[PDB]
Amino acid sequence: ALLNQVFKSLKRAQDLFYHDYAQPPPMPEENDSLIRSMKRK
Amino acid sequence: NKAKRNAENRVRNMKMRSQVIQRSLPKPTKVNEQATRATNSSADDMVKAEMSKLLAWDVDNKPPSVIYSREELDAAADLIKQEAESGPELNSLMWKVVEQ
Amino acid sequence: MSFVCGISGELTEDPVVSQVSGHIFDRRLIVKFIAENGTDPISHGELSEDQLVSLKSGGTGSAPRNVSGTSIPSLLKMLQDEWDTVMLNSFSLRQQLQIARQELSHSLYQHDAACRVISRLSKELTAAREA
Amino acid sequence: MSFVCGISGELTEDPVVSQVSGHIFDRRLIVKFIAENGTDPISHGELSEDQLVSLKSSGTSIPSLLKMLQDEWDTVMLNSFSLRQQLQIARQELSHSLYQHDAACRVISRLSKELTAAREA
Repeated sequence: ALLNQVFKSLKRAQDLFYHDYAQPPPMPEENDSLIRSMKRK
Repeated sequence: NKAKRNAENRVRNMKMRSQVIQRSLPKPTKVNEQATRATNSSADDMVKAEMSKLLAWDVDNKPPSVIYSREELDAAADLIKQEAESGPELNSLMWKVVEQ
Repeated sequence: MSFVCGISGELTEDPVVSQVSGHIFDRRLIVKFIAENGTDPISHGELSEDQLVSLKSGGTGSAPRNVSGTSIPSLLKMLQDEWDTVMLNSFSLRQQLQIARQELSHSLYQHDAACRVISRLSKELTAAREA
Repeated sequence: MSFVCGISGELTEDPVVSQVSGHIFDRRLIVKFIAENGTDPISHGELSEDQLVSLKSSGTSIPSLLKMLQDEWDTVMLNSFSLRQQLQIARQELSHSLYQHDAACRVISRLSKELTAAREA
């Protein structure tokens, strides 16, 4: 099953970014701007 | 000389950087010393060793003792994707297990 | 009167609507416009004296104008505008997640790259000794 | 009949289909999509507000309906947050995968050069 390979890949990626885990998930600049542009319209 | 000759060297040097830098993908704020540990006994371990040098180059600006050209790395990358097969397609089953 | 004429840009005292119109006209404007033009100032439909109807206010039962700014319609409206924004935001997030998730699934060479390294190093370990 | 909008994934009171893709949308969302992006949201072809074709078509208690709005709004925002969280995880997994690939290219480059030494010993 794919779950094992997914688990190992996700776990290593999380571990490499371990110092970033305390940071909130970002809002992309494209997404932030398209909210603002719709609000301005 | 100041413009397009440097601009070629700017993009040429940028083509030597890791694809994380070229795509501006996320890179860690610090190279985690816990993740980099390896048994030094398998092919995965020596790839992880060189991966630590790439992370230092991108995070710490601590470049490696040698950097290979894009042509060498592309020729190496070709040797990977000619070998690899049966790579998983994205499907609802994958969506289920990634959510888990 | 608080209606402003769409043609002259000044406030009415004789507002008039017709079935082919949409912007407001003055009676004392449209009748001379019919005489010279015969033509709707905005839609260019044909104008005739039976089309014009004149607006009035202050009749019995007419509700008092809500001036407080808040209202149920306007709150439901802006809540709807929030929902439209959040779904279009979520759609572009979902699109980006699908693209990123797709290519990383295709990029799962790690196990097959490792076998190539094993194959390469085991060749090297013989090539290092046949010399 | 129930019609589901391809942008929201929810029922619509005003279903509309786009000739550039054949997918069904809420009129209000797709007009706002056109008015911002100018494209079909699914096929990415050029799309405009004149190209939409219209499809054919009790209450409970006001505090109850307001509590449905509260619980439903928290669900929509939970979806929006988890998408941002999952998107960054996808970007972190991707950058790791590219790092594994580029490090593997360095190894394969390194080993393939060292394998030339056996021909000149």
